[PDB]
Amino acid sequence: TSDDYVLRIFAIAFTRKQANQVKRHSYAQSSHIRAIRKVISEILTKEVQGSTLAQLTSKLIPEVINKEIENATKDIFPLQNIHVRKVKLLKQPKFDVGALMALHGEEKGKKVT
Amino acid sequence: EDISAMKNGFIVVPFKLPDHKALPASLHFMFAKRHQSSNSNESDCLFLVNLPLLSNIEHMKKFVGQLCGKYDTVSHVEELLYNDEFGLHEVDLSALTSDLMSSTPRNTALLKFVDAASINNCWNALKKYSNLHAKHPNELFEWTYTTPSFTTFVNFYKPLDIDYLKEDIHTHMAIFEQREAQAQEDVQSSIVDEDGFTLVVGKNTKSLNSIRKKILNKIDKKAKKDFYRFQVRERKKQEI
Amino acid sequence: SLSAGFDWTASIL
Amino acid sequence: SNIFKLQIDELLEQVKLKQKHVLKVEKFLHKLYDILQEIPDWEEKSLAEVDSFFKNKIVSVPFVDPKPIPQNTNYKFNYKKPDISLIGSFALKAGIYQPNGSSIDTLLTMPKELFEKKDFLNFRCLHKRSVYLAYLTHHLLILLKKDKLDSFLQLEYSYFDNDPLLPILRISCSKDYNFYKTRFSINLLIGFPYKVFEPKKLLPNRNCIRILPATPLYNFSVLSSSTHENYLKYLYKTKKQTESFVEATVLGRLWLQQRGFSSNMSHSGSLGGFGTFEFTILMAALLNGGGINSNKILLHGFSSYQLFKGVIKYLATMDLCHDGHLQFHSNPASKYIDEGFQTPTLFDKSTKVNILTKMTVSSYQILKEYAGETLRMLNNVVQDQFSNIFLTNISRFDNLKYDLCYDVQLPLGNNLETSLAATFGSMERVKFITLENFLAHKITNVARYALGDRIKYIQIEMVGQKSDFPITKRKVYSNTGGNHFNFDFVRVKLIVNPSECDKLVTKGPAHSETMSTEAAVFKNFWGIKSSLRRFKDGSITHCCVWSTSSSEPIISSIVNFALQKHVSKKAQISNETIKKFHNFLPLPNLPSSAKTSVLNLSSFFNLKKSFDDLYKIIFQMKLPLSVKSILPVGSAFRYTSLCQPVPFAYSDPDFFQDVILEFETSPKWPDEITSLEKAKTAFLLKIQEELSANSSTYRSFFSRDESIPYNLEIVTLNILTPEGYGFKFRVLTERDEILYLRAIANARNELKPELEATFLKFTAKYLASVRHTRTLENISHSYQFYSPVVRLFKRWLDTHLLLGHITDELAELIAIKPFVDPAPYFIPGSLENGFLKVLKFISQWNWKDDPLILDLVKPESERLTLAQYKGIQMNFTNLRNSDPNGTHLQFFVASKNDPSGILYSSGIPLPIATRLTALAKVAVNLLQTHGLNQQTINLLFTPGLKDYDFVVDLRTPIGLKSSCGILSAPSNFPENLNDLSEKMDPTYQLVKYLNLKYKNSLILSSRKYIGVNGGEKGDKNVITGLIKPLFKGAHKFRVNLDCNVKPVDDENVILNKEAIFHEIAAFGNDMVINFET
Ligand SMILES: Nc1ncnc2c1ncn2[C@@H]1O[C@H](COP(=O)(O)OP(=O)(O)OP(=O)(O)O)[C@@H](O)[C@H]1O
Ligand SMILES: [Mg+2]
Repeated sequence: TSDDYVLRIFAIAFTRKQANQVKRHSYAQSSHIRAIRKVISEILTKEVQGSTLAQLTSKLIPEVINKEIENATKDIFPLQNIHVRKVKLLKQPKFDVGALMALHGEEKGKKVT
Repeated sequence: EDISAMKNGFIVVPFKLPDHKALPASLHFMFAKRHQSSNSNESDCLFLVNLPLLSNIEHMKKFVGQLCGKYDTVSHVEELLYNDEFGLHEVDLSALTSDLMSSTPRNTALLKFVDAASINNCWNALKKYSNLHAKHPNELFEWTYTTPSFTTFVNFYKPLDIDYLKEDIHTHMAIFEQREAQAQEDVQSSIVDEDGFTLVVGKNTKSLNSIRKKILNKIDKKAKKDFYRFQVRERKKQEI
Repeated sequence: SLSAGFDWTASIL
Repeated sequence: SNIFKLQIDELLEQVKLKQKHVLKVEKFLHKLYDILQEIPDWEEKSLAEVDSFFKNKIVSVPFVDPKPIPQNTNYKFNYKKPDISLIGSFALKAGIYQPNGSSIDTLLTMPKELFEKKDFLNFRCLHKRSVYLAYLTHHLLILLKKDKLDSFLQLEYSYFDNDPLLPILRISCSKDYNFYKTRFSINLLIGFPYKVFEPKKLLPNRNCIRILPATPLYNFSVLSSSTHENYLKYLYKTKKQTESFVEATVLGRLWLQQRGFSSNMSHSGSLGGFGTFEFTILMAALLNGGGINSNKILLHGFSSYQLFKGVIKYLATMDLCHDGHLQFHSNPASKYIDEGFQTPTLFDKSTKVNILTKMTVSSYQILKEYAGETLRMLNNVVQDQFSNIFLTNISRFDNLKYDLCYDVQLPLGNNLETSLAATFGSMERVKFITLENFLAHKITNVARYALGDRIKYIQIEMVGQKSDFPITKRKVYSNTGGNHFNFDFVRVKLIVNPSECDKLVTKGPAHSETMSTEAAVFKNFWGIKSSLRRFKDGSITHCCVWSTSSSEPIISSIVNFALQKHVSKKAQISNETIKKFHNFLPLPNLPSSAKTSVLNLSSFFNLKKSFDDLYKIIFQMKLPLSVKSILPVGSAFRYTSLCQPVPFAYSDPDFFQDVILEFETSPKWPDEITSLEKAKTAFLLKIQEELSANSSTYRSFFSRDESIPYNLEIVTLNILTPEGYGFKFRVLTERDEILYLRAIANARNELKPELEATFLKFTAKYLASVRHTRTLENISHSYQFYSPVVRLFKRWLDTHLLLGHITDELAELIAIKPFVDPAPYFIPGSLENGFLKVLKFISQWNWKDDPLILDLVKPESERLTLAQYKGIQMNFTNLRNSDPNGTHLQFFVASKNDPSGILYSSGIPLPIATRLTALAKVAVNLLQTHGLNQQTINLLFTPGLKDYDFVVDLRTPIGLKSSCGILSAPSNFPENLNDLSEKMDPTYQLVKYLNLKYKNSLILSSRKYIGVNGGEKGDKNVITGLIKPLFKGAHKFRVNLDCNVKPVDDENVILNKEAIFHEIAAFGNDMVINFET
């Protein structure tokens, strides 16, 4: 991320048959899979690099990334059940208490007597 | 003050400035010349230089009307072309980006008249008006400077009327789909030349204008070094 | 006051 | 490395002393040595006889305090010919040319027969030294008259290294033997023969003043005085062995000078204690070992660069004060011991001399930071650091070098108060020979303990301390001192810790059944201010609680209370300079505004919380296209708004924050620009429609945007949150970018430069704007003081009528340079320190020839690499090749987000850019001439207005300070949103429109923020103008003239100066009041 949070994302997609498709199966040729995989990797890298970790999580909740993948790969081959399957946090920067408090939106004690 | 005309032919047309408290006989001078052009829309026009700030047509309607009374001339001003006081309309961004919906100096404007009988009447009026400054500066006309248009410009932080905006977006769009729809039909309608050549149009193309721009925007690897007898002789020559 | 003559030739640099 | 090496050679020859002066001085002191030999011998005399001998003489014996009294001075005095020698840098031939001048150290050894074995007790040896020096000055004076050299020689006493126990005679030449042009001064050092006193008796732990406490300072002075030629012999050997010794030595000397380091004493208060000698000795100790395994850290084959790097690396990493100390043998490999003496120690077993006794603990810590800081620049490969390391002086201003400065006026200052002087006592005289030594430590220990973690480094300076006195006097005479204390007043300089500088409560030792030693001292130190308190986690600890203020930091309160309680109840502590800067920041009209610290961003977070509420509402709505993301890009989202957000304060220019709303990619977007913008507006209408119905508590209205030239169809939706905040929404579409590029390609060749400018503004608002707010927000949390200094800097620009042309983003990028690139200084830790550093940078920034490029990264990735760094450099050279004079572009600000460098600095008129630097140069010059004081700050923030050709005065109908959220106030939005304009300042828009019409002739400026810089009521604003030199004079009448002019001849016209006022006046209507031309 832009916060120096190294993370690993996993995406999963499936092929679907068209409305008028008659063939039992909807397999995709290996060329289409490689093209789709190339498109997915580009989008996942672009979104993460151009965003913070807090912003990235804000993207995951509405699942806008899945909709972005669907439009990009629409011309290649129709797809269904596109999801960001998993997110791993490999490395973290030096801890910053100031940034953490800002994300969560100091206190004097009580005299003991 | 004795100056009436610049020898290049621009007639000086003085005006009296308004009286404002912060400014306790200051004059602003316009320079005018008859404009000649074969273009119809530019015909019957009067070239004007050093216009007052934010000079719309209504102002010139006042000035000509004031001139008409004092010289009993019949002059009617049609429209004031090419008034770009801040340079906002120097370039038409709509024209550059597409042909649909847009088929298309500074501190100066063209003042068009209704007819040739009116413009020459004003020009005869303007020369006499120029003579006044040398003799009787008191009677020089005053630039009112305030009009309903001027109030709208002054009120910068005015919310737009939502009712007006909705209608404008509706009419502007509805024209647009009609223009795109017509364009897409023309390209994908089997265009054939007068002499039997069918134009090639790719699927998803929407405008013939786009085709023309795409055109404007846009053996050695198969050669063998050693295939012929003369080639190997050449290789043999350089080998020794 | 903090006054500096206006330079148009970038002579200050 | 080759570039660095050639730079080193260029520096060395520049500072190389001219060889002619060496012969000139060598001609003189060579003759001087003859005069000294001429001085006759002398007989045994007690104090009674020598007093009578010197009773009538112009010379006076400079006896060291306490002066020898008849009872204790039973020992007699004698003089004999000295064993003359030359020492110092000149002996090693390592000196450089110094404009202020250098010193030639001449040593006179007192013959051993003059001493006794136990003369190092009770200042016996020092008093013998004093008369030996006084006798020399007497006979030298008459011989100087005899040879007729007295005409151009001035003689005066002084202290060696500001050591009160070691007075010395200084010979200087005023304007054949006249060496004034050489810029040298001969110093006569009267040392002792080697090994006269058993050095074991003189160890730092031992004592030599009977009263038992150790006497490190007194032991050092006698022992070091007995070891001078031995160290010269030590350094001479090392110079022969390694060929690059002298080159390394001058590099250290140059580095030390720039940081304000000297060999002079530090216990008195001045920063120093490492000079060239200590740098030279330490390098020698490293050349024969240095590692824990006694392995050599420096090799004789190392070059100048390598030798300098090792010593800097040695200082930066290994600790010599608290845990660990380095021992070596001058006469045996140097080994680093892990044990420490709790003081800077570089022990010499051969001589039993600690070379760092003159060093205080506080000053040692500062060097370790400086050595460590440079080691980072030295390892830096992307950027050259030669100039920062060696060719930049950071000691010129204490404010730039130190975050906070408190000057403490001690009471009764022709002697210190009896209670204060009584605190000195006999015991601390043994430990600390002079009161200035004692008081400097007393301030440091109480101040250090009181502030604790709130500060990193502390320095105590005795202002106005002298080290030279005339021959007729015995001791230094200070005007305030009266021979009692050699200082006027003491100043406390601090390097605060932004993370914990503003903690409300000072945590202390935890509660226990039996009060521990740490708990006891904490309670005793703070007295009534001490208290035992409990917290939410359940811990019971001794802590004292303070109160935050918006005018001063907490540290000001602590030092005042701490110093007064322990030092003297009559002490006067005052730092008004920081107070003025704090007040200049606008004070928000929020609850408890005065008690908020300037580091508190609670107001900004409240705006974000309100945005989050609207943020949820927008997504859950149903639209033809799903919302890709909502990205806030307003000023307040990056903690840069000049005045903090205030609910319902809609008069502030920064009230309506921009937010970029982006939809999912679709192929149905219009292909024509005006249709695309109206398509975006159609989406905004539905957002307003559903928002109005479902959430009626939100109010909304539509406003037009014209910032992008020629794109007149932009419409932005303004949402008035119920919390009391306003947000401006604009739609970003992927087709939008390529449409602009299409315009540039289809544009005619002469218009292409114009269209790219339109694209440049669009990317600055939509594309680059998102990146800038993202990076600046995240970075700001590490740089706590960045938000106040940038706001105050923007306040400074507005007073001088510059923000009208300087886009905001350029202002942040200039103001962040002291933080991301703090070298050679430290990261700013105070509002006063940070702001002045910004002015210093602009003053010395030659934007014609030097680009500004920043690594927007948190403190030590996204750091610029060598390839990227060179790429931006190549961009600047390409631009300057086309624009050498810099007319089109002035400031080249680039970074990862903006590698082009012209994104945020295009369109600034040249007079404005020069004016910015011109003001900065005057500001630094003003500070140099007059020190930082209340008058100087006011002159800094007061605008001249006299340079401008004509000045126009405007007043608003109603005071806008209350509605701007500024506390010297609306609580709801107007029912009819047309009423909002009634409480707005339109003069900013007038200037923008006036600039467009009179771009060719005039440059008009105004104050963007009227509530802050518009007087008490915030209703007064001023429009200032500049006539270009061309149209200032008469011009021939042409159609392309493009200016309002008045004829003088048939083809001569002049700028119609009076009419333009009528034009400017009538825009104001009631606003304009008075004109000045
Ligand atoms: N910290 C010290 N410990 C021991 N001896 C010292 C110390 N500082 C100075 N001396 C002695 O004093 C002599 C002169 O000291 P001084 O500081 O003038 O040397 P320098 O580095 O040659 O000076 P300069 O910067 O004037 O060229 C040194 O040769 C050494 O004999
Ligand atoms: Mg010296």
